[PDB]
Amino acid sequence: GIFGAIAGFIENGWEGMVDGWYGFRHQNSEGTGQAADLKSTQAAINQITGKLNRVIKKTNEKFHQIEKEFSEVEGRIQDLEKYVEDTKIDLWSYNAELLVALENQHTIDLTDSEMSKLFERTRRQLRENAEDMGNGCFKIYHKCDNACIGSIRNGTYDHDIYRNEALNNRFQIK
Amino acid sequence: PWVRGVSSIISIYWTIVKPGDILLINSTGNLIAPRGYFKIQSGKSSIMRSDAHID
Ligand SMILES: *[C@@H]1O[C@H](CO)[C@@H](O[C@@H]2O[C@H](CO)[C@@H](O[C@H]3O[C@H](CO[C@H]4O[C@H](CO)[C@@H](O)[C@H](O)[C@@H]4O)[C@@H](O)[C@H](O[C@H]4O[C@H](CO)[C@@H](O)[C@H](O)[C@@H]4O[C@H]4O[C@H](CO)[C@@H](O)[C@H](O)[C@@H]4O)[C@@H]3O)[C@H](O)[C@H]2NC(C)=O)[C@H](O)[C@H]1NC(C)=O
Ligand SMILES: *[C@@H]1O[C@H](CO)[C@@H](O[C@@H]2O[C@H](CO)[C@@H](O[C@@H]3O[C@H](CO)[C@@H](O)[C@H](O[C@H]4O[C@H](CO)[C@@H](O)[C@H](O)[C@@H]4O)[C@@H]3O)[C@H](O)[C@H]2NC(C)=O)[C@H](O)[C@H]1NC(C)=O
Ligand SMILES: *[C@@H]1O[C@H](CO)[C@@H](O[C@@H]2O[C@H](CO)[C@@H](O)[C@H](O)[C@H]2NC(C)=O)[C@H](O)[C@H]1NC(C)=O
Repeated sequence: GIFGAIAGFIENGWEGMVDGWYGFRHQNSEGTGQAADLKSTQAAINQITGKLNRVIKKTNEKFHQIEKEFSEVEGRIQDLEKYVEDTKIDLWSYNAELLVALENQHTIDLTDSEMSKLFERTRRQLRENAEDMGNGCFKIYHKCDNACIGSIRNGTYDHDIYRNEALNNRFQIK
Repeated sequence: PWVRGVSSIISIYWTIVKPGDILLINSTGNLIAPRGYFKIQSGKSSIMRSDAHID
């Protein structure tokens, strides 16, 4: 996965998330919910649209070229005309094949980049108030209602006002 | 080879005459003469072999 997130530490993609590409899914005292992250979603889309536009652009009109099918045997001059065209086609087919390969690998990998970029953005956002559970989820060590979750997404989460509670919940015995 | 009544044949030749140049024909006979000239240029122009219906 190169960044190791999609099919790496995230087990599955969310088939029911059809309002974005990347997003959040949560559970708290007020129930469960789900909402997309439009920043990272749009970022992946912009990069892909960019390369897509860049691949799919037209070429020059081509007008009177050489004959490529021959009704009679002519030998040496025909041999060459056939050889030139064949050479051309092999090279263009190659370029196409390689192009797709490189592009696709890169698309796979840039979308994996955006996944980890979102994860790390959140991990930093939450400071010392939550722990990485390993599967792409965080364990929040304080009460965090729907309003609280809506400050984490949307990046308006001041960790400092929860810090005290979280530390006490994190550092007990069992 | 017999073609439609005839066991003879005509060889076709072409000539380009530049501006300031002159077409000069000396012939002692057997000449299939030109009646004039085609205006010859070059551009988005070609030819294709096909039996596809033009629509
Ligand atoms: C050098 O070597 C070659 C080969 O040996 C030879 O070529 C031969 O040339 C002769 C004459 O130049 C030519 O003769 C006939 O040509 C017509 C075609 O005959 C073919 O018919 C079929 C096609 O329809 C084909 O499948 C056959 O296999 C056959 O080959 C034929 O119609 C002509 O007949 C008309 O013309 C003569 C006068 O030339 C008349 O006498 C005939 O009655 C006939 O006229 C009638 O019909 C016409 C309309 O068709 C009408 O207008 C007229 O009023 C009348 O009703 C020729 O007999 C051979 O075909 C040709 N052979 C090949 C293989 O090409 C050269 O001649 C040789 N050179 C020398 C100097 O000998
Ligand atoms: C290229 O163009 C020129 C344009 O003038 C052309 O020149 C002409 O050539 C012919 C052939 O030589 C000349 O005609 C000759 O003139 C006299 C009388 O007409 C004779 O000397 C020739 O008659 C011969 O014919 C006999 C039959 O076989 C021979 O046995 C004998 O030797 C006789 O001499 C012939 O008719 C003509 O005068 C000139 N024209 C001018 C204006 O001077 C030339 O022929 C062209 N080239 C070709 C056609 O290949
Ligand atoms: C998150 O920030 C955005 C800033 O645009 C706020 O988006 C608004 O969301 C409310 C619903 O809670 C809508 O009624 C508004 O129309 C949205 N405004 C815009 C401009 O999109 C949102 O309020 C913030 N999050 C919370 C929890 O308030």
